[PDB]
Amino acid sequence: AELTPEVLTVPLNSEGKTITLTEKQYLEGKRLFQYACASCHVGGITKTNPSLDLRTETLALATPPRDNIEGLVDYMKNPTTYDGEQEIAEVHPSLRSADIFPKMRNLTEKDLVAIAGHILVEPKILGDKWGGGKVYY
Amino acid sequence: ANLWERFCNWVTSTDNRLYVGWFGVIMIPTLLAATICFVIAFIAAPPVDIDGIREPVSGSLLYGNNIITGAVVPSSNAIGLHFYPIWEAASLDEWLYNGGPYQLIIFHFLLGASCYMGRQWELSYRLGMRPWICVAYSAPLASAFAVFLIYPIGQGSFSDGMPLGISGTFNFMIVFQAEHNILMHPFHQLGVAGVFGGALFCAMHGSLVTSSLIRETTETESANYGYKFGQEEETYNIVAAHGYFGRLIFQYASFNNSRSLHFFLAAWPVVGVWFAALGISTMAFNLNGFNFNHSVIDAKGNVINTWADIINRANLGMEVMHERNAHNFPLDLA
Amino acid sequence: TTGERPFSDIITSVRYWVIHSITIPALFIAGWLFVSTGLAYDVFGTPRPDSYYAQEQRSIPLVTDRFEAKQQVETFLEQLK
Amino acid sequence: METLKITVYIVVTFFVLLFVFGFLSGDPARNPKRKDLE
Amino acid sequence: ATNRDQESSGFAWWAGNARLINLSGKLLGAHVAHAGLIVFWAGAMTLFELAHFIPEKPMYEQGLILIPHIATLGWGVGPGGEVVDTFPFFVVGVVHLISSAVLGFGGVYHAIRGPETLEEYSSFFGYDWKDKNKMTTILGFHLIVLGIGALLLVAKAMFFGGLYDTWAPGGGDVRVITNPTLDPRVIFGYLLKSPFGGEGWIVSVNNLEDVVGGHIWIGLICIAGGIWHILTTPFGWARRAFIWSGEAYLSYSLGALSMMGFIATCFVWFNNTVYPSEFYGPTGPEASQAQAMTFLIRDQKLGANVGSAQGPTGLGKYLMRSPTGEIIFGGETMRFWDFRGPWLEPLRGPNGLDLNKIKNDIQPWQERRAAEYMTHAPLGSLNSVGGVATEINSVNFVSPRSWLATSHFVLAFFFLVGHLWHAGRARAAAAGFEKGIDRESEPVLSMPSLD
Amino acid sequence: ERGWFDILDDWLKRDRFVFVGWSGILLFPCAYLALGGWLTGTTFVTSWYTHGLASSYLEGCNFLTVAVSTPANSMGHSLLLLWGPEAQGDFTRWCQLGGLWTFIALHGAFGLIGFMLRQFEIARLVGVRPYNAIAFSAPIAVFVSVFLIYPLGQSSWFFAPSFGVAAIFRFLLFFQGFHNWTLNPFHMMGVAGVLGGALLCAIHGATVENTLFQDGEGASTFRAFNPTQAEETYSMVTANRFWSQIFGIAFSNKRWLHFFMLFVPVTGLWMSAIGVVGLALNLRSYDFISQEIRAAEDPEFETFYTKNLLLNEGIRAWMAPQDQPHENFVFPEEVLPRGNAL
Ligand code: CLA
Ligand code: CLA
Ligand code: CLA
Ligand code: CLA
Ligand code: CLA
Ligand SMILES: CC1=C(/C=C/C(C)=C/C=C/C(C)=C/C=C/C=C(C)/C=C/C=C(C)/C=C/C2=C(C)CCCC2(C)C)C(C)(C)CCC1
Ligand SMILES: CC1=C(/C=C/C(C)=C/C=C/C(C)=C/C=C/C=C(C)/C=C/C=C(C)/C=C/C2=C(C)CCCC2(C)C)C(C)(C)CCC1
Ligand SMILES: CC1=C(/C=C/C(C)=C/C=C/C(C)=C/C=C/C=C(C)/C=C/C=C(C)/C=C/C2=C(C)CCCC2(C)C)C(C)(C)CCC1
Ligand SMILES: CCCCCCCCCCCCO[C@@H]1O[C@H](CO)[C@@H](O[C@H]2O[C@H](CO)[C@@H](O)[C@H](O)[C@H]2O)[C@H](O)[C@H]1O
Ligand SMILES: [Ca+2]
Ligand SMILES: [Cl-]
Ligand SMILES: [Cl-]
Ligand SMILES: [Fe+2]
Repeated sequence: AELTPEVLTVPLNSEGKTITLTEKQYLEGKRLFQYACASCHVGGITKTNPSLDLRTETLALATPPRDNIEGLVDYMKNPTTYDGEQEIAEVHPSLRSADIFPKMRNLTEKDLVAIAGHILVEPKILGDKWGGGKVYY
Repeated sequence: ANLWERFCNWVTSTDNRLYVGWFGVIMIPTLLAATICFVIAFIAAPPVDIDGIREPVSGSLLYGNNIITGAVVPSSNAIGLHFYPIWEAASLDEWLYNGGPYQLIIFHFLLGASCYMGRQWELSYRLGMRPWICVAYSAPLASAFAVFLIYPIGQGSFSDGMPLGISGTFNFMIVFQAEHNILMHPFHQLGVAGVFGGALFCAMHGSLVTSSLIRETTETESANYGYKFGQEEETYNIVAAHGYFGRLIFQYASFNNSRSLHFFLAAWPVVGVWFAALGISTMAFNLNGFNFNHSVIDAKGNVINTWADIINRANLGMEVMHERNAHNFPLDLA
Repeated sequence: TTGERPFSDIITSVRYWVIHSITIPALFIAGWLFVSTGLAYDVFGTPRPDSYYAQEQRSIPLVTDRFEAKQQVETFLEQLK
Repeated sequence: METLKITVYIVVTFFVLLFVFGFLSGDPARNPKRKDLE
Repeated sequence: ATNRDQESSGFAWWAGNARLINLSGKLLGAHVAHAGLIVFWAGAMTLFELAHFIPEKPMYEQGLILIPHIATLGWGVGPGGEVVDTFPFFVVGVVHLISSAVLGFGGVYHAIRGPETLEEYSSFFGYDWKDKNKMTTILGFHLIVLGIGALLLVAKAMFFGGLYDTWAPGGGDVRVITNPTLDPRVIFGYLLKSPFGGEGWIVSVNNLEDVVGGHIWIGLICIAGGIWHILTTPFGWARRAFIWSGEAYLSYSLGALSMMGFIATCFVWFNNTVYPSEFYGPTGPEASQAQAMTFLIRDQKLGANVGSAQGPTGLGKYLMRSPTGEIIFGGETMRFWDFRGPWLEPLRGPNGLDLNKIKNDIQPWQERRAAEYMTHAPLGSLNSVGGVATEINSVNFVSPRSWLATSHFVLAFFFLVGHLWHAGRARAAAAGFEKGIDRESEPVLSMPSLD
Repeated sequence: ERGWFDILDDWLKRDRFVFVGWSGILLFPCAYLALGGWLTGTTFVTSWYTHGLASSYLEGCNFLTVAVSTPANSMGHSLLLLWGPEAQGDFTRWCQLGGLWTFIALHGAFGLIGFMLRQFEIARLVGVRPYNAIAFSAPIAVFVSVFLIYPLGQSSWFFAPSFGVAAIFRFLLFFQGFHNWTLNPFHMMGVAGVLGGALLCAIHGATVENTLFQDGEGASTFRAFNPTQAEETYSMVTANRFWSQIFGIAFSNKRWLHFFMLFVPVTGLWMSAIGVVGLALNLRSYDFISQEIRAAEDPEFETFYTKNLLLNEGIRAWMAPQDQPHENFVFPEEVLPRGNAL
């Protein structure tokens, strides 16, 4: 088994376009996710609200859909509740709230794509371990 | 010689069957208080709400325990690290429900055993001895402070102190493994080397000295009658013992100097138990054992399990089952 | 003493070091190349990082028979494509 | 309880004072060899 | 080679520094050279921390223990503890580093070049351990030095920028202390508080007015006592209670250091005032409280009435009563209800946590702070995997509070052992039997039998 | 007669830097191969095909996590000879099948025999009583009971301890969850022997060092001892009085003291070995029936004994699928025992 281009091809948007990440992007995504997100999202769960995880099936059913690069990049700029009804930048790290979440201050557009790619690729690797919690450790 | 001088001469007298001494003045009342309360509570104490959830655990013999399952139960999680003497309860019945006796026993015990260490220093000074036997005893004593005082302070509750009982000890050890992975901590590992090594060198030194006893008796008598209490001459041949042990390994792996041999016998288990006590004492502040969970990963990113991951599976079972009604929120942070 | 030359004698002699300044690095390098050429993998049958699984499989290739264990492993090794 | 508390408070102070005055009562001199340690 | 071998000195090489006991010149050098090492580590470690420091991560995510000390004094930081200027950190490091060369120079000079004994060189700098007068005078000079040191903290607090105040209205800020607490009822009242839960002895100090005022008292006390000890010589009752030897004085200091190390361990573990959580991360109690706050907030937003939610045990799922009736967070954190922190106190009323404030007055900055502290609980492994012992690798984190508490418990413990070792030996040496029992004068043989 | 046997006897018993002896013919190859196999295996050999585990430096494990793991459960109790019907002479398959474990365990067993024969052989040549060899029976009883009898009672070698640091930790935890081994009074006696042995070690060494006679003028008291001196180097009389007054009782016989030091840890290890012989058969001290009968009928009755069984039940359900892969345990989330929230 190895990290092939097929593994690294992920949905770019909802219209069905894909994009293929380099191994560099994927690994950068992993480092940046550890930097800015893993304190709450380690392993694809959410420590401060375990009802919502980062599984692709969960992200597909969010509003708007978050199971693609554009959806996830938008979420890191302007996060919303699962139904899209409320904007939660004041309580969730984002570019819009980089003044109160200072670790977001040094994230570029290219960084957001890499973090997004890591979130979409990881379940293809780990399966149920991703978003599964302690039961699958 | 006035009365105070007479009293001081009796307290510090080297002719008492048991030495009293100034540490003894604190030791004797505190150890008696702890002993009497422990014995009574072990037999007759009613069940105690250890975890503060109105779920009393039965520790005493009269309430359904045997010698193996019985305990004095730690005081309530609702109390935390608050001081709970008898006179802070509205009744003895309240005090007992909330595990008052545990606090009374361990605080009196820890004072008594600390003065026991001082008393070891004090009698050596009265007898003209060298003073460091009490330093050897600091290793078991530090260990008792670790599980009765230090670990409660770091976790914020005497309800996480070690229970005063046999099966309660095993509970403490299993929950400790789930919450700190102590088996993977190098200070517990040095503690194991300390006590395995101590037991090894104990049998070793015993076997070597016994193997080289000078013939002084016939086959029908115990060889122990060949040594006479107070005799000037050594009772075994240390040159013979070294000649044997040095050939068992090689010559320079053997002690020929009794003084340095016996220093080694002191130092190894004492140093190792110091580290064991420092393990409990530093895991009291959640600096836990080595965590290698999912450390080995294949080329794609699959987790390749190791024995460390199997240990983690067992730790999870302990974690999810312990104190099964006491947690409402997803992380067990103390 | 049992007759052999003392160890402090030997390891402070120039000739000891003339010999062992060669033979010690030489063995060290032989151990390096045993790994770096990949030979250790094939001697002991240890998987390389890309050889624990097939690309899609997540099952362990566990030996389940006593007397065909050798064929089970050879079969598992073919199935790596 | 109040009587208990004063009783314990008194007993503890009694024993602690013995300890302190005891070790203040020329203790270095209470050894079998040299008895002049000032 | 004066006293530099075992035959001449009586001490083996592994006890070699005991050869210095009566060589005040070389003993001076060893002390100055060691002070150089301490100052060296302070400067060097600060520079290392600065080089590895990212302003926009929290300090406590970066393995920092010395920059947090500098920041608490008011340097480099602004509102909320945000780093505004790393140049103070640079200065502190460089100056300590430079100074260590001066101390190292003097240490190496006195240790191998200068006079081995000072007594023949100078009657002021020379000393006899047995000279009770000279010993309390050297003691006096250093009590005055120590007291100036405490007044310097006050001068910083009152005249040179102030201190970082985690309790400052607004979210925490540097604040000049203008009315330090001087009332000795308050200052020495801390000394008489119980050390048990809900009291916390001196670890419980929770405002900078008390911190600053306590150092004013300590400053005067030390300065006053140092003059007293220069001008006086030990009284008879003191002369008869102590051993008067170099090893004895060492053993008294070792006992004192052990006690301080244990106190310091508890200070960094429980106190979030002089160890602000902005810089050190939340305390253990703090993070546990913060988890209950987080889930009360989550569930109340989903529609739960948290005041009447009965949990599985029958105790409130979110809220309950402390043993004296105060309203407190439920679950296992019931043990931590003595916690106080600036993000939690606005929900507190006379009877504890106030249900009407919980329903109506929780601000988003509190939700953020509780979620931050709950996810930076001081739990982690020795290889710095953050989280519970069963957590998977991903987060590289061990709290500064755990590093500081464990290190100083270990050090305090070994200094208690050192006290016992050296105090026992000092007693035996003064009495004359530290080398063993005299065969022809064995005390036990002149004593009646026990039976 | 001075035939070849006596000539060989002479050479084997030469007083050299490392004594050889007849016992050395067995001891040295078997001890060397057992060690070399452990080092070989923990450096180069996997446990993928037997356990589903990486276990060597070559795979990225560290000193704490490397092991020579037991063979797969399907091998039963096979000797796993290299030339046997499983490996069929193939060195690589042999390693992948767990052959190194039987290799180490078997050569280790015969090496231990060799080491004990060496204690007898050297004691006979030097003229001492063989109490050192008698004391070594306890390590042999432990090794034989844990590494050979225990798995021979079970389904296969798989459940013997694997030769590694963390692997042994897993063995400790497996014995708590499945065997309730802390409850076993034979283990308890072993614990007393080991801890009491360490106690005796510290207290004897400390007592000697603190009742020394002043036999020299230096502050390092080590120098003031001569191996051929006739006098005791410390005062048994003062040692006796101190302990009588501190603790109530004391040793007065020095021969008894040192025999007791042999006796305590040796007897403890023998007792623990008997307990493990029972666990070979699952003959556990798992339960107190009276507790279970009361607890079944009275849901308000709780002791530390019932609390610990809940922990064991967690250990079993949560570690078993990964720890026993040949069983193919599929436990859905809904069946896993869990308390509230965790
Ligand atoms: C903080 C650590 C420390 C310090 C400050 C000292 C200091 C001292 N030791 Mg001790 N010692 C120590 C730890 C220390 N020791 C340890 C860990 C051991 C166990 C091995 C010993 C064992 C020991 C023994 C057995 C003896 C001493 C002795 C001494 C004294 C004389 C040394 C001498 O003459 O050597 C001369 C050495 C040299 C000439 C070689 C170089 C030494 C210099 C100072 C090194 C400086 C390097 C540094 C980078 C220079 C910076 C200069 C720059 C700032 C310009 C001196 C005061 C002796 C003594 O007590 O005499 C009365 C003695 O006999 N020590
Ligand atoms: C400021 C505190 C202080 C001072 C000034 C002294 C001074 C002295 N001690 Mg004391 N001691 C202390 C603290 C102190 N000690 C503590 C805290 C303990 C408890 C462990 C002791 C226990 C002790 C014993 C048991 C003895 C002394 C002795 C002495 C005398 C000789 C020391 C010597 O030359 O060592 C030489 C230094 C060494 C041999 C170095 C030891 C190396 C340590 C063990 C390594 C520690 C590891 C390190 C922290 C981390 C690893 C580093 C590595 C990875 C590179 C000297 C008067 C001797 C004596 O009685 O003389 C009267 C003696 O026998 N001390
Ligand atoms: C007050 C003491 C203290 C404390 C609390 C810390 C804490 C920290 N250090 Mg610092 N540091 C210290 C002293 C301290 N250090 C000293 C003396 C040095 C010079 C060696 C350093 C140089 C240093 C560097 C270069 C780095 C740190 C880093 C760190 C962080 C990670 C630590 C880690 O991963 O350890 C790993 C754990 C261990 C190494 C365990 C050590 C076990 C010891 C050897 C046991 C010894 C016990 C006792 C002393 C011996 C007793 C013997 C007995 C016989 C008496 C942590 C905040 C890292 C960081 O994050 O910087 C931002 C980092 O890169 N430190
Ligand atoms: C506190 C440690 C200490 C102590 C007790 C001494 C004591 C002594 N030194 Mg040493 N020395 C030290 C540190 C110390 N020195 C340091 C750090 C250095 C490197 C700079 C030296 C380098 C040195 C040399 C080269 C010589 C001495 C000499 C002497 C002797 C004569 C001193 C004198 O009368 O000067 C008169 C007093 C003064 C000039 C007052 C100086 C005031 C200072 C410089 C200003 C700052 C002081 C203030 C407290 C700053 C605080 C810094 C601190 C917080 C780090 C005396 C025994 C002489 C000697 O041994 O003769 C044989 C000698 O030749 N010393
Ligand atoms: C480095 C600090 C220091 C040291 C080592 C000394 C050392 C000494 N002082 Mg000095 N002193 C100091 C600072 C110091 N002093 C300061 C700052 C002042 C001004 C406040 C004084 C004012 C002073 C006076 C008036 C006298 C001394 C005296 C002495 C000598 C007798 C010590 C003694 O018997 O204590 C033993 C302590 C006691 C007997 C009281 C304690 C009572 C018991 C032990 C309970 C306390 C323990 C408890 C756990 C503490 C917890 C905290 C507490 C607040 C509750 C000794 C040489 C005596 C002397 O000979 O003068 C020439 C003396 O008469 N000192
Ligand atoms: C006596 C003795 C001893 C000891 C010694 C010692 C302890 C010493 C110390 C010493 C010291 C303590 C020294 C110090 C020094 C220092 C220095 C020399 C420094 C320098 C610095 C610098 C040069 C800086 C630089 C810089 C800057 C300025 C900027 C930033 C960056 C940098 C860093 C680059 C011993 C043990 C050996 C033994 C013998 C005797
Ligand atoms: C700064 C500060 C403060 C204050 C503080 C203070 C004010 C302190 C004081 C302190 C003190 C004031 C202390 C004291 C101590 C003492 C001690 C520690 C003692 C000891 C003693 C001893 C040890 C003795 C012994 C003995 C005996 C008993 C018998 C006889 C003999 C002898 C001598 C041995 C506060 C908290 C406000 C706040 C924060 C800051
Ligand atoms: C198995 C087998 C065999 C054998 C082989 C051998 C015999 C081998 C050997 C091998 C060897 C013989 C190896 C060795 C190795 C070693 C090592 C690898 C080491 C390392 C070390 C280290 C790493 C160290 C460390 C340390 C310590 C421990 C302590 C002190 C400090 C230090 C850190 C230094 C044969 C062919 C017969 C057959 C087939 C099977
Ligand atoms: C909270 C603790 C408060 C402690 C207060 C300490 C204040 C110190 C003031 C000095 C008090 C010391 O008072 C001490 O008492 C006894 C009498 O009772 C004296 O009498 C002593 O004399 C010699 C001293 O070598 C002894 O042999 C004798 O047994 C004893 O009677 C001590 O010589 C005296 O020093
Ligand atoms: Ca003076
Ligand atoms: Cl439990
Ligand atoms: Cl909870
Ligand atoms: Fe002995």
